[PDB]
Amino acid sequence: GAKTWVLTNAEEGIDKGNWQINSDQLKVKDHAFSIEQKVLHGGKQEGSKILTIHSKDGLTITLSPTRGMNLLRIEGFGSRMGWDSPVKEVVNPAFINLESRNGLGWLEGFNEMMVRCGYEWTGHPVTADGQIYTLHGKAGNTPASLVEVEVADSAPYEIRIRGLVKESTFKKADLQTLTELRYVPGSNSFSLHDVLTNHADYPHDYQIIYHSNFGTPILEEGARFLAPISSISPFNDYAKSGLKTWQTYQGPTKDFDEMVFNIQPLADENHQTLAAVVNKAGDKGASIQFDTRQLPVLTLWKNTDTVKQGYVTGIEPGTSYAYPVTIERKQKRVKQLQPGASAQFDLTYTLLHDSAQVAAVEQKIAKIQGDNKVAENETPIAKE
Amino acid sequence: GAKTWVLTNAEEGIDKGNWQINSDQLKVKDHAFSIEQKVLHGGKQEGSKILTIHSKDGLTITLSPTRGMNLLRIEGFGSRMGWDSPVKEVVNPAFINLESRNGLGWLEGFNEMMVRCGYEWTGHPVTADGQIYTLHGKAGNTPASLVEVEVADSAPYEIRIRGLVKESTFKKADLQTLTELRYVPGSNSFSLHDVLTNHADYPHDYQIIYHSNFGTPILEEGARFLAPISSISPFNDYAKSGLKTWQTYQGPTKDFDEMVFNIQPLADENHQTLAAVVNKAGDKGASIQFDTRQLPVLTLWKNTDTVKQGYVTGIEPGTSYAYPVTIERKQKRVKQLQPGASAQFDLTYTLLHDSAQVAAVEQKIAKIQGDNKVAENETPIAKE
Amino acid sequence: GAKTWVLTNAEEGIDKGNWQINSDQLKVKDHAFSIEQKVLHGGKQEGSKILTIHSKDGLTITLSPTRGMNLLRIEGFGSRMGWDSPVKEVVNPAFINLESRNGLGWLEGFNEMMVRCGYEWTGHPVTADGQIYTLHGKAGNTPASLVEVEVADSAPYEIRIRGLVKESTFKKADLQTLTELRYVPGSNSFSLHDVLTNHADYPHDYQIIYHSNFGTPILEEGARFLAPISSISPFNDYAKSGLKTWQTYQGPTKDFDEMVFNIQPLADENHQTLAAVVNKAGDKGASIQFDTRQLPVLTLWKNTDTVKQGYVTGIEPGTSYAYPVTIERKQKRVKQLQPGASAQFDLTYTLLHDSAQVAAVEQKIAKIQGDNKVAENETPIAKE
Ligand SMILES: [Cl-]
Ligand SMILES: [Cl-]
Ligand SMILES: [Cl-]
Ligand SMILES: [Cl-]
Ligand SMILES: [Cl-]
Ligand SMILES: [Cl-]
Ligand SMILES: [Cl-]
Repeated sequence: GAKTWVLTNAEEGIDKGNWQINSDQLKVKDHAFSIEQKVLHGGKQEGSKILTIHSKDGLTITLSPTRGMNLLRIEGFGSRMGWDSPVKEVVNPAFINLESRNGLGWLEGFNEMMVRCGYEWTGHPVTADGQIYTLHGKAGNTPASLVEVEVADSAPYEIRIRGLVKESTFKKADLQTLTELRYVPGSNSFSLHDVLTNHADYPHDYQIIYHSNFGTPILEEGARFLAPISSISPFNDYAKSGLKTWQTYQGPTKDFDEMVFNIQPLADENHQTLAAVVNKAGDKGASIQFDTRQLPVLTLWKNTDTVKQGYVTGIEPGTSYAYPVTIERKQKRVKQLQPGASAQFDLTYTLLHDSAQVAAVEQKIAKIQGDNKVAENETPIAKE
Repeated sequence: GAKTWVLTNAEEGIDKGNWQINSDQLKVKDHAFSIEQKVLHGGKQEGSKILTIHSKDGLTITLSPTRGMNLLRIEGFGSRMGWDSPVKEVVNPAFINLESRNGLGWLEGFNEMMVRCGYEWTGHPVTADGQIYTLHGKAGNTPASLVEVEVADSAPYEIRIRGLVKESTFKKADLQTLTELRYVPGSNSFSLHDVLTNHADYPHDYQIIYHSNFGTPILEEGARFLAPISSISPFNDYAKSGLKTWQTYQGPTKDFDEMVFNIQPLADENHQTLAAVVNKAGDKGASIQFDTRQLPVLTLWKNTDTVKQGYVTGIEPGTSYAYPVTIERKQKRVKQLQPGASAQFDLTYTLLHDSAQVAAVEQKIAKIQGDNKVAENETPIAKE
Repeated sequence: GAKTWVLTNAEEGIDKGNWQINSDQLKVKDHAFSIEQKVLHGGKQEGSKILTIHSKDGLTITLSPTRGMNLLRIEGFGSRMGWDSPVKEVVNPAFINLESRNGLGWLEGFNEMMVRCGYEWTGHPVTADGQIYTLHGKAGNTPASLVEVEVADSAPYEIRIRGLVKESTFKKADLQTLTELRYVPGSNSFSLHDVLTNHADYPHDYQIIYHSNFGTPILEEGARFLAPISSISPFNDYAKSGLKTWQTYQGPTKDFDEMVFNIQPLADENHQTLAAVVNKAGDKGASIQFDTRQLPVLTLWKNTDTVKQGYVTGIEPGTSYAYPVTIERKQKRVKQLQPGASAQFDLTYTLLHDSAQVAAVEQKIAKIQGDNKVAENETPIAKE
């Protein structure tokens, strides 16, 4: 079957803190691994936890239960999924005021490979309904209430890490997400299987962007963005000049800031699509597979500014674009979950570590693109 | 005589954390009990403390020193005082931003049987001056600075639990409340004897509502609210339809939200009054005794919505109604405390667990009411 | 040689918590001392740290690594640098919302002898752009990321305490200050040698006020403020009446609140200046040496209100006056720090404990003032 360890359970008032298991204790001499929770200290990181899967000749996956089960970084195969933010600390949400800087205090903690920007709302901040809707919602700055590590009894010893992140407020909402990361030791991919449940007796809105962020050694001058798309448009007027070269990345560029593109992806016959970033040579990359019934739109964030400012790209499948909640409501992208109902989010991330792997991804994308022409539309779909 | 244990003393920088005493080890020979402080973990409850008096044959009383000595739950005699909020965690105030949601962040922590909504201000939020007065003030989200447990050395072994909750701000205020709960082991009642003191050299405003909340098994369709009153009026236009049936509760009702009523209570010759919620059969209930010189007004919060949304009633004696501080100042209910002066708050809460007990409460209330007519006034006293 | 202890290093995820060293363990000859870090508990002080140098027959210096290495108090020679705020706790910044009270939340934590009011911004609050610039910035409410204690192994055994306080925000800033206090056992002075560094690739504004605060036994009726100045002016209309007796303090006075004065100091042949507060008899005082190229302006805060409200004076060298950032920008005092560049802050604090030490400071100040006339300007330089 499987062994489960409950690391954190708020209903029983318990948290194991520092903890580790390893493949020697389970008596398995195949692809060695360990799973470890560490309580961090110093600065604004005081009391933050990280949980890591260390796989011999596979991926090392670091996530933070304190920060909504956000993925900090993925390393392996001479590469990584991650970037180098000026924010070096794993910031305890107790030291972040999301309302500060007119709804941009979230920037004080942003350094992750994957942040769930949701679920009660998402996107750029706005003052509306008499309140501040803060940048990218609350999931990424909510400590998990339940954290469980499961390891399969039988080969290939799949690891599942679940974390329940709650957005429970009297008179407002009771949205809770059971996040799950799955990883087979030695594999070059992992998957997320997240389930958002509306525990209230009333329907409630939700939004989510799987904000996935990649820097060197995949991002570089001449790196490319690959996706099957029916249309692409600039987020704002500043991005218009980058529309023609949407598929190619510049090297680290002073005064660039960012250019964002809103994409309507194409999917295969079973609603699966794939997006990727690959290096100039075409021998390193990262791909994200997602289901367009769950996540119908895609944001491309090209943050090719200096290495210290942040040299990174975001491939961001979502229910929404990053416009503020007022625009996402007006344009009918905000979703609704019936009382007691659940929404699933299935994503597969692959660290592409040779030319053949990049070629296969590029071939699949071409097959989905087929003879459909990419419509490059210069007019932004909204103005904030 | 009595023995005192000092669980928390910020002046000496100490906090015992996990701690317990019990009647066995104390060689107490009559009603068995234990008193336990527990440090909680998980989710937004990380570091939060609860302090519980466990009784074999009496009341089990849980309070939270992290959350201003608010009373979380009272259980005994086949019943309870409390309710089931969507907020299941004992939220550490470090994870609440009271200014968020336009001064409604307090909703993210609300699950208690008794919240002190005060003392520097209280009531619904409003932006006045250039500042946000947040929902129900700060006492309830302030960790106690001094916590002591006292047990009398001989029968009946009265237990007292004291907690100093400070609202100290340079240039603004130095209001401090020494909260105190008293419980005789085996009893069906407990009392509060709080003392607010103005430690500043200037008079300062204060407001307080003892926001006392009762759900199932007391609250149900056909449950009744009992009180001796001179007048009652709806809080807003929406409550006008419920005024004629103010004394009777509906079952859990979808789309109800809440109806609030503002009451001017009658008192006996010693300025004591009594209010209660009783079930339909009249064999379970809870009564609150309060002093109308200390708490001159009463708010009835009828939140008979769905069980998941909140099926609960508040019996809320206060110096103020729940309108914002702007309305409470305008209508002259904001009290002032002179330099060095103190204000006392004496309340007795009784868990009524048979017909005779409910009948006795109903008879005392009928005696205080006497021949005074209840004025049901249709016009709200203020508009927010 | 020298011995170093790393008490806190966020990069490695470590913090020593409770820790001590003493001069018996280090085999020191003629002067006994200890350095101790203590983790505090209770109220809003839970988890806050203090770090103290105890020197027998010298100064006892207490600072807080949790609160940006702010100096809490200095004690020795029958006197002290410090004051008695109504805020008695060492408030963990997790429990302060700087945006509360319209940007005055900082007031809930203010009790320190020296607060670094900076560095991203400083001064009184203002809502500009779209954003709240909160009172006196963020350094004083930021836990240190790296904390090091260094002690020289031979006479006179100088102690150095370094604390890295970061203001790192994606897309906004990456200002980091390596604070440093130096102290020689047995001495009546200590020094600060801080270094602010812009770790970003873009120039950034900065401001700093070294908010140094003194009460009894130095401050009293007829206490004097000494400084070599070219001009002094009041902060606002209310401070006009105190302009002529700027050098003289009143006793604790009801309804005074405060009077603030904006000074232009003179300096010596190496750009050094000296400001001091001395008692009426002139046998106790405190002086601050600073570099006028580093901190070109000086603020005198006379808060001679009651002992309970706050009987304190601030000698406040800085790059800016306490006006909001809008005024400081407009009147051209906001400094710019270039990419990779550093700014230094060298200050010497001396606890004056006899008539001749006060004599010397007043005569050293005498030499600096010379034949230059003090221009008392009745017009405030700005209106907030
Ligand atoms: Cl377990
Ligand atoms: Cl539109
Ligand atoms: Cl290859
Ligand atoms: Cl004790
Ligand atoms: Cl209305
Ligand atoms: Cl009965
Ligand atoms: Cl800015």
